[PDB]
Amino acid sequence: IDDTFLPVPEYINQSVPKGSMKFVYKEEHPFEKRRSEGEKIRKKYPDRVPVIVEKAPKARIGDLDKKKYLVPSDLTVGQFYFLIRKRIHLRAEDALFFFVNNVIPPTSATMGQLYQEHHEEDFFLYIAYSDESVYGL
Ligand SMILES: [Cl-]
Repeated sequence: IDDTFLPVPEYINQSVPKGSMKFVYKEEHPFEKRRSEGEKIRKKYPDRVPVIVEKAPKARIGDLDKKKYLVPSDLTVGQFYFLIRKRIHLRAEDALFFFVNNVIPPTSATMGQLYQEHHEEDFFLYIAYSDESVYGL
């Protein structure tokens, strides 16, 4: 963009609050250890994306046993909703919301698309989940 204008998307890859979200996994694993494992795992399973899934702050919902997932890039957000919903025995009337950088990702996006836009410097994609549709509420 030197003869044309480069636009900025709306509410897509923004992270206005909290910046990069706070995660217990980051506090418990130092950065260089995470980055080293992220690089190696992207080379070993290039068709899969490493995802960290943790409960959002103030969320009222069952905790997740395993937080480290290796997800096929072609998998959509909706299928990931389906998978996480089963692992915590969510009832039919229980809601489930994902947040990536304090933003709800489109249900029709693939995990590879989210990875490319939101992966952090350790080569991991971080997803928080909640029973509420607003992060931290
Ligand atoms: Cl990808």
